Amino acid sequence: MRLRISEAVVLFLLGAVAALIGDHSHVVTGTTVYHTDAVPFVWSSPFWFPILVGAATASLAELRLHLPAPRDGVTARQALGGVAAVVGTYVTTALVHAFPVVPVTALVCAAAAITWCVLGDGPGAACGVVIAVIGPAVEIALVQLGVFAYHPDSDGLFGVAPFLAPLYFAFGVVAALLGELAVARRPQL
Amino acid sequence: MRLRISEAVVLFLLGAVAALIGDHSHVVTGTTVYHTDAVPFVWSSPFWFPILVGAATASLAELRLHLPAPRDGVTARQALGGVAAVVGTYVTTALVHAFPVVPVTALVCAAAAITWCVLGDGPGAACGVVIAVIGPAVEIALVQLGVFAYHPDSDGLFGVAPFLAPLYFAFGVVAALLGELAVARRPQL
Amino acid sequence: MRLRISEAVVLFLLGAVAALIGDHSHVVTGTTVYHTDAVPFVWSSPFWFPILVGAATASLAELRLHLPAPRDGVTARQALGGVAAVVGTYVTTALVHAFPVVPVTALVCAAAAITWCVLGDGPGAACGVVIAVIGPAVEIALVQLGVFAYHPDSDGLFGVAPFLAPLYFAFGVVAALLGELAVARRPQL
Ligand SMILES: CCCCCCCCCCCCCC(=O)O[C@@H](CO)COC(=O)CCCCCCCCCCCCBr
Ligand SMILES: CCCCCCCCCCCCCC(=O)O[C@@H](CO)COC(=O)CCCCCCCCCCCCBr
Ligand SMILES: CCCCCCCCCCCCCC(=O)O[C@@H](CO)COC(=O)CCCCCCCCCCCCBr
Ligand SMILES: CCCCCCCCO[C@@H]1O[C@H](CO)[C@@H](O)[C@H](O)[C@H]1O
Ligand SMILES: CCCCCCCCO[C@@H]1O[C@H](CO)[C@@H](O)[C@H](O)[C@H]1O
Ligand SMILES: CCCCCCCCO[C@@H]1O[C@H](CO)[C@@H](O)[C@H](O)[C@H]1O
Ligand SMILES: CCCCCCCCCC
Ligand SMILES: CCCCCCCCCC
Ligand SMILES: CCCCCCCCCC
Ligand SMILES: CCCCCCCCCC
Ligand SMILES: CCCCCCCCCC
Ligand SMILES: CCCCCCCCCC
Ligand SMILES: CCCCCCCCCC
Ligand SMILES: CCCCCCCCCC
Ligand SMILES: CCCCCCCCCC
Ligand SMILES: CCCCCCCCCC
Ligand SMILES: CCCCCCCCCC
Ligand SMILES: CCCCCCCCCC
Ligand SMILES: CCCCCCCCCC
Ligand SMILES: CCCCCCCCCC
Ligand SMILES: CCCCCCCCCC
Repeated sequence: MRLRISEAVVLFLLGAVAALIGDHSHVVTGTTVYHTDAVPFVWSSPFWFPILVGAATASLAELRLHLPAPRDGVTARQALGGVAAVVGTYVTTALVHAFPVVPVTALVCAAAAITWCVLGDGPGAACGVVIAVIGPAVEIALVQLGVFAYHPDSDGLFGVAPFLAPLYFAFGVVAALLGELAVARRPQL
Repeated sequence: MRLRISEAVVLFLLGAVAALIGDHSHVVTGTTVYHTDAVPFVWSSPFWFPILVGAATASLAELRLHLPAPRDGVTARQALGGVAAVVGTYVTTALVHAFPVVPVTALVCAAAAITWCVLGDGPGAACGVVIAVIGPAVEIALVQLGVFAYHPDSDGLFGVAPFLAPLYFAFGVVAALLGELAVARRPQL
Repeated sequence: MRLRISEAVVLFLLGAVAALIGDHSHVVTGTTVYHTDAVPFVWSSPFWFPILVGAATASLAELRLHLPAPRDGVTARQALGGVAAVVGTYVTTALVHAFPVVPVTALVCAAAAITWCVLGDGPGAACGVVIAVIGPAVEIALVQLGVFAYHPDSDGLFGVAPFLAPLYFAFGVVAALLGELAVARRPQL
């Protein structure tokens, strides 16, 4: 792998912590409800939820490093900005989930687009597309399995929120950037 | 004209589509209600609404190209970012229209200002001023004519929402940028 | 002092006006209620509130100029952008104050972080930390004294809103930038 172990671990933990904050926001606003109770929870989430997102974070960062021309100019400042953007957008979906689907989804698309405009490149966008498909698909399957459910005003995409698509896209863009940063910030001559 | 026909057509369509999304958001949140019913509607809007905004988009882009020193460094990335900002702000007004007028209007002014800070120049700002006057004036006239109405908590500017002023301003700034892009993206040596 | 008197006065007034807008937003949304009535009010605020914030604005700008390496490239465009960001974030706290504390506080942290990412440096961040401690501490004392109170869904930090911490932080970052601008914009050869 191109990531060092320690790097993948930090990325995993960063993904996990951000996921717990965002998922807690969804639960406490009634954006989503879990139905699973036999599993251990971490905060408001089943233990495997932060593992999945943390794994996805390190995985997408790794993936970027196998795509052409990882950018060596990427900075901690840019990375902090992208994480903030993704977290900000995530918690915003909790706050507006009960509003009509068009302005809500459009708002999140706007945030995702601006995030890419400021920070993303072609391969970054590609990583975003990959998770923008896989993320919602996994959630649809879990909802279909009765593991959790979305609020009725927030379930238009086969039982899950349409905002998940631009939300995951922005996530993929930033995770890619994070992988670029992991290399770029290594000690230099 | 400085725009090519094909360019003006794309700008017109971009304006029209964004307008339909934003106007639908206003209707479905109860920000506005139409009273006209004898005209054909496109989605939630009278057919002439997207024509007006699309026309205004191409027109403002054209106008910029007659103002001093159109910037040749303008990119698709910048343009996508500005459109996202304008659409994001537009749908946000639908979401917050029922809140008190001061924080709502201030929020939209903030978005408009930041949009200009990131993307606009002097002539861009001038295009913004032009539509920030004309836009709301046209709406005031239409409301006065009983064509549509704003929500009572959102009609303080002679029957229309005070947020229309910074919203149109941001629109004018980005449309100007779009005209700069139309020239800048032409095939080069 | 490094600031000229006229500069400190403009900064003071800018701070005062922005504070009045933000504080009015808090009062009118029920984010906060004043209990003091024997003092003259300016708009929705006791007269000393805008004095305190204006004083804090000029003071933090001054403070930055005693910290290492004030940036001479700082522009009016950057400064307008930062003020807009701080005001936008301020009024947003009024709009979302009744929502659950985690997504609300996280949203404001995100705005503060992005603001620093775009505009701040090390000493700027330090100014932010200084007021992110002092601001909320002063408010806690005033609330303890019964001078005003926060909404029950917005008082988790010893009686004041946890969002005050990232809000003041962003304020400190931008005020620092404003002090840099005051020097940088002086007439040049
Ligand atoms: C090969 C590595 C493992 C691959 C696994 C790829 C799939 C990962 C994602 C889909 C999974 C999560 C399914 C899920 O349970 O989420 C649901 C449960 O109800 C949580 O409910 C929700 O409403 C929240 C949707 C989560 C949105 C995730 C966005 C990621 C942002 C956090 C990272 C920020 C750091 Br750049
Ligand atoms: C010479 C070219 C023709 C000039 C025409 C100039 C005037 C254009 C604008 C004012 C017109 C629209 C009047 C109108 O009907 O709007 C109302 C109807 O109730 C729609 O109601 C609303 O609450 C929405 C206000 C519309 C805000 C428009 C912002 C433009 C953003 C979309 C473009 C984004 C791409 Br950069
Ligand atoms: C040495 C110079 C004087 C130092 C004084 C330092 C302390 C300043 C700040 C803490 C003071 C204000 C205490 C206060 O009364 O505020 C309360 C009263 O209830 C107002 O209530 C609220 O809910 C609003 C909290 C105010 C948030 C202030 C953020 C500043 C943004 C405005 C400036 C933007 C320009 Br960069
Ligand atoms: C992208 C966010 C991850 C950044 C932190 C990764 C931590 C592991 O990264 C390690 O950091 C060490 C200390 O700087 C360096 O000496 C190593 O070269 C580097 O591999
Ligand atoms: C600003 C958004 C408009 C961009 C798309 C304009 C489409 C018409 O633009 C045309 O694009 C062609 C294909 O690239 C070029 O060959 C032409 O030079 C150009 O006029
Ligand atoms: C950071 C916001 C403050 C900017 C305005 C400060 C006004 C006082 O600033 C003064 O401006 C004069 C006119 O430009 C200059 O001639 C002086 O050199 C300058 O001190
Ligand atoms: C070059 C400075 C970049 C700052 C990052 C800001 C992130 C914004 C994401 C929406
Ligand atoms: C720029 C905004 C485009 C996204 C709007 C899509 C609406 C989703 C309908 C389900
Ligand atoms: C290569 C250019 C990719 C741009 C994608 C940004 C759009 C995201 C919207 C959800
Ligand atoms: C400031 C260092 C350059 C690295 C670029 C990363 C994001 C830019 C997107 C155009
Ligand atoms: C960009 C979001 C995509 C939304 C698609 C909705 C599909 C609905 C099928 C029932
Ligand atoms: C140089 C990169 C510019 C990115 C555009 C972002 C648009 C933000 C508008 C508020
Ligand atoms: C920077 C914010 C300035 C705009 C606030 C104006 C309030 C409108 C009152 C009708
Ligand atoms: C020439 C400078 C113009 C700056 C204008 C930006 C402010 C818009 C606020 C609604
Ligand atoms: C990156 C290409 C330069 C074009 C500038 C357009 C917006 C900048 C506003 C200062
Ligand atoms: C920036 C928004 C301007 C608002 C003006 C309000 C005028 C009210 C007249 C009845
Ligand atoms: C170099 C152009 C900087 C534009 C300032 C934007 C401010 C955003 C603060 C969140
Ligand atoms: C990036 C977001 C981190 C901030 C969340 C903190 C929550 C506050 C709980 C009182
Ligand atoms: C020296 C780097 C400082 C970065 C601080 C930005 C984080 C603010 C979050 C509330
Ligand atoms: C464009 C002039 C340079 C001044 C920099 C101020 C903010 C930058 C933060 C990295
Ligand atoms: C970043 C915000 C900090 C919040 C701290 C909450 C402390 C609660 C003590 C009762």
